[PDB]
Amino acid sequence: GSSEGTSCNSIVNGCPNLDFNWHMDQQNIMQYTLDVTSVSWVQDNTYQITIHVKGKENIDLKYLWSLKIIGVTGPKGTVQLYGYNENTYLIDNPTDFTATFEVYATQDVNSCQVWMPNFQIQFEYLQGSAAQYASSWQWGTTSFDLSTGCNNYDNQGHSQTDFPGFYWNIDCDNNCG
Ligand SMILES: [Mg+2]
Ligand code: NA
Ligand code: NA
Ligand code: NA
Ligand code: NA
Ligand code: NA
Ligand code: NA
Ligand code: NA
Repeated sequence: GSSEGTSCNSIVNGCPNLDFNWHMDQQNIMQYTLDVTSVSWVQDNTYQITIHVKGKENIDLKYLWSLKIIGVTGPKGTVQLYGYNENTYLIDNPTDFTATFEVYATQDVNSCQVWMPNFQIQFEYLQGSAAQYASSWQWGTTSFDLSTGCNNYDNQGHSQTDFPGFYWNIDCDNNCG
């Protein structure tokens, strides 16, 4: 049984034993982590998800120019979180934030579970007026995208993505099976 708005009980990291750090380390990008902390079924194949993203060290908001979720398969392909040009100020810490948005999840794992469609998070530090803080920037690459997924890894257990992929129950039907 399905009811619109139902929360999924069991959000599954689909590849928790991959090394996701290697991909950031190789690019001189500070490590970040991502977890999918909530999933609920809206209707049809649309789910509302909440992510929590944390950076290894704290980076003050003053250093940030823009931050957006990109490559989303969902009602909106781009989710703006911060940006001066975009006049959007929804997060106050680019190294400890949450975001909530909708995805269309359609690629089934099995008869009960469906994959999160993968996406990226685009960070732009030290651009525009934030460039004034270059003298104290200490965290490596300033302009980068971090990607999710379990579908792209090497033969030595390193992901070529930065964050795991996830799956959950179709329609958040928590008693499927
Ligand atoms: Mg997506
Ligand atoms: Na794994
Ligand atoms: Na529906
Ligand atoms: Na729909
Ligand atoms: Na949510
Ligand atoms: Na803000
Ligand atoms: Na099955
Ligand atoms: Na970028």
